[PDB]
Formats: sequence, C-alpha cells, structure tokens
Amino acid sequence: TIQGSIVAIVTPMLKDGGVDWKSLEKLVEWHIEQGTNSIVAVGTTGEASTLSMEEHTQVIKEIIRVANKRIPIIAGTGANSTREAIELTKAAKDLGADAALLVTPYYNKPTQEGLYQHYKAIAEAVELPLILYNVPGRTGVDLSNDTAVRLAEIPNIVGIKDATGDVPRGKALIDALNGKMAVYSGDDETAWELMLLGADGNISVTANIAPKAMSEVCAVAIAKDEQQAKTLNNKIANLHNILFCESNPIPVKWALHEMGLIDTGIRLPLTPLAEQYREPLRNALKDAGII
Amino acid sequence: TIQGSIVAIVTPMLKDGGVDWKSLEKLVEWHIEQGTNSIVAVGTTGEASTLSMEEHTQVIKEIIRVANKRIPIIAGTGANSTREAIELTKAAKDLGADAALLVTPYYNKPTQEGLYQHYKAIAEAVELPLILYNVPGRTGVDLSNDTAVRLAEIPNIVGIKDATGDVPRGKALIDALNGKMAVYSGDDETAWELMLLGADGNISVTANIAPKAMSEVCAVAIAKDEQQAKTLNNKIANLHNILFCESNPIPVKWALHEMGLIDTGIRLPLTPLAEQYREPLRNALKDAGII
Ligand SMILES: [Cl-]
Ligand SMILES: [Cl-]
Repeated sequence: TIQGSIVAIVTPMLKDGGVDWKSLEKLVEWHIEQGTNSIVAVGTTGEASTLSMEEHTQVIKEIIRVANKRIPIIAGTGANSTREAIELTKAAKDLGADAALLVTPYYNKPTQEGLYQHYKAIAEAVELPLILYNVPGRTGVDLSNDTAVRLAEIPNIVGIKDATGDVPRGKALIDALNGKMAVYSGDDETAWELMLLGADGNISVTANIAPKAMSEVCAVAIAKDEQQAKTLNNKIANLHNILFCESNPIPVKWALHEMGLIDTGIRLPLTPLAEQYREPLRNALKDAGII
Repeated sequence: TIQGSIVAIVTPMLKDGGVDWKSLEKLVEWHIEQGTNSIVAVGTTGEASTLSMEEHTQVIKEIIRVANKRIPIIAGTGANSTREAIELTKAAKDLGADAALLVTPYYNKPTQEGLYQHYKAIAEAVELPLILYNVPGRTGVDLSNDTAVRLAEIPNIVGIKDATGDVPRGKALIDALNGKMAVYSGDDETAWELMLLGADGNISVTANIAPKAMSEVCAVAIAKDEQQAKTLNNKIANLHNILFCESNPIPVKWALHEMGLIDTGIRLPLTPLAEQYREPLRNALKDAGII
C-alpha cells in the first residue's frame, strides 16, 4: 500500500562515529516538508551493519517520534540468521513501525527453499507487514522471481524491494504477481522505468539529497505519465550514477555533508568518500542545483 | 606457522538446532586421532552466522578444552562491523585460541582502503595472530592481492585464506609475498595445487569427512611431491565437488549424518540437504570408501 518516494535514509554520525541525533531529526523533518512519502530507518544506506542493537532501536524510535505519524516508517530488520531477523522484526513492531524491510540473508547463501522458510518463519512469528529485499551483488544470493511469487501467498508479506536494476526481470515479477504484493525499485537509475511498468515506488538513495525531485518522479511515474517521468528523471539522472562511484552509502553521506546537513562520520569498514571522487560529486550537485 | 590440514569444522546440532556438545567432543577427538593438524572453530562451515555470541564463545571453549593443546585452534571471528570483529577477536584471544580467522566484511562492500583499515584496526586492538579470508562469491567484495600484500606488513597479520580457487592468482600472491605471511587454500578442489605452489595448508571442508586422507594430501603437497599429491587428491577429488552441490555446510553436515557422526540439526536460513542430492552424496561416500 505504501507508495511513492521512500527514502533509504542515512544515519548521520559525528566524526567519532556516534549517531548525530539532532541532524537525524532535522533530516526527517526536511523529508516530510519536501514531499518524501515514507522513510526506511536503519536499512543498507542507514549502515544497519555497524549499528548496535540498542542503536538500531534508538534510530527507529527517533525517526518514528519525529515523523509523528505524518508518513509511514519502515524499519530495516534483515539479518542472515532467521532467529535474529525475528527478534529485530518483533522489536520494530513493538516500536510502532508500519512495516519491516528484510534483505535476503547475506554471506551464508541459503537455497531458494531456505529463503522461503526464512521469510515464512518470520511472517508467522511477527504480525507486521514485511517487504522482501533482493540485492544479489551484496548478499551472494538471488531470490528468484518464482520464490518471490510463492512468498506473495503468505499474508503479511506485502512487497519486495528489487535492487537488481534488471527492468525486464522486474516487469516479469510485477506481471507474475498480478497485484498480490507490491514491487519497489531498489535501483535509482531505472526506478522511473520500473514504476511506469507497475512498481509502487522507489526505495531510494537519491531521495536523500533530492527528496522533492524524486517525490515528483515517483508520483508521475506511478500515474503512468511516461513523458513527465523521463523529463523529471533526466534532471537528476546523473545523481543516480555518481551516488554509487563508491559503495552506497559512502557517496550519499559525503553529498549530504557538502550540503551542510550532516557531519562526515561513517563507521568502519566503510570510509569517507575517497578524495578523487569529491570534486566530480561536487560538480554533479552543483549541476543538479542541489548546492 | 600453522601448516597442513586445518578442518573448517561443522558445529553439530540436535534436531531442534541446539548445539550437540557430545557429538562435538567426539568429532574433535576423531580429528586429532585421524591426523588433522588444526581446527577452525565457528567459521563459515561452523555456521558462525546463526550462533549467538554466547554459543560462539562456548563452541570455541569446548574445542580448545577437548583439543587439550594437542593441535592449534583457530577461531572464526570475522564480522562486517569492525567494532564487532574486534570484540569477537578479543574474546577468542581471551579463550586461548591460537589465531583468529576473519572473513572480509560481507554485504556492506567496503573499499580496498576500508578493508585495509578494518584489518589494521583489528590487528592494532588485539594481540593475536590474524588470518585474513577472501571468499568474494559470498561477501560481495574481493580483497585484492595488492591489499593483502600491504596488510602482510602489519604486525599480527600472519596469513590469508584464499577461497577464490584461482590458482594462477594465488601463486601470484604467494610469489609477491615472499614468506611475509602464510597463504592457505580455501578451495578443496584446487588446494593440492596451491600447496604444491607454496601454500601453507588447506582450511578444508572435505577434511570434515576424510580427515586422514586430507592430512595426507596436505603432507605430501607441502613436501612438494607432485605425483603423490595428485594420486592422493584423486581418491577424494569427487568429494570436493559433491560437498558443494548445495551451499556449504549443507552437504557436509548431511554427509556427517550419513556417517553416523552427527544429527540432522542445521539453523535456518540453512536447510538439511535436499532429498534429491542425498542418494548421490551417499554414492560418493561409498565410492571414496568413507561409508
Ligand atoms: Cl534500504
Ligand atoms: Cl572457515
């Protein structure tokens, strides 16, 4: 049901890596003001991997507190252990999240059946809307379209974030589902295209720095206005490239820093954007009218 | 310094998933009796991903206890957060592990410099010998030969497990290194060749079910006896293929069950070996003389 521009929000940090609670509050308010439709708290772009359990709770709690029910909040609760995924997703429910976003277990390479049992076990453990998330380049595993369609039969599995960037494959999944659960782009470069083909929105990195513009791209693409979708997307299309010149969220955090909205903190093994990428990033932001 | 056949040992579990302490103790004893030279506790084959921190501690402690100083014990202490890797590595030091084995951070895709910094930070925080581990198909990142050579300059970084199965690249690493740190194969199909080319050992899945045979292959490969290495490896070469019919450790745990050594317990998202691969695994075991 959640539709539109869903920012995968960064977790702003001080130089020493501590979470920057004031900057996070200001970002949430700005997204709401700028037309962002939903926020994913503590997902990939939010450095879920390097936050403690207590930090994951606090960030979700703070985002929900600041948003004050103006937009739905989706909590990142993915783990590569089924048991830990259940605990994080129960926590998210108890905090009042509207939905949970669960990447396929990474590193341990479950079979397709183990992927199916993993998400079925979580859906049966926790009464909360769950959104699957496939990003094979990170996880070493690819949740096939067939398995996703099977999981769409489980009642609180309500959608999937498709970060393949493979538009023909994503269109095939949307067609096979025939509305049984939602598809969201996880690939800013092609998201406008996948939404014109039926996706319910874009769980977006670029929306961190261009929330108004991405809100407008999602809205027109979801309305099936191909000319406007291309028109609006072209204004920010170079951002969808440059924000991946190193592994997300390294560039997008540096971008936000150039915008004066967060400090440079980012936790190892991630590192501040390498100096050789900074001028090209600065140039792209200036070209897009962002700074 | 650690050389020879180093088993990446499974963590035996009861049908309910609980660790099977009694089977574990028997397996460690059997390894020592059969000739295995060292054990990695709670590595990828040991299901590190689905053990709690407490269970990770307890499995390390039990293996060290049973080994009773007869062979060195390496603890798997890799994490994709540098902070967490430090805590796990510290815990292994305090338990009396001889070394720790640390996979590159998976899922979050650090840059090469961030890999460098992750490992340097750990090495600087914990006075224990550290073995790097590169397995790009699981992690989404590939530690380059050039970064491994840089890391070999750091005190306490004593080796790397190279699971690429790219033999010319591993030879290039061994050559470029010039004894600065150890290289272990992490690919049973090609381990015999890498040891003939100067690797110090094989951190082995196959050793789990053929510990005597693999101890011999490593002995003759390390001794540079090409023809004996070929002949002995040839007797178990089909095992190195069949144990990966589904993601490790799914097949090796089933093989151990067919051997009567452990029960069928395995934690989601992993699953017991699919019913269809069982009869063919049983035939491979028969052919190799294991059952
Ligand atoms: Cl996300
Ligand atoms: Cl291992």
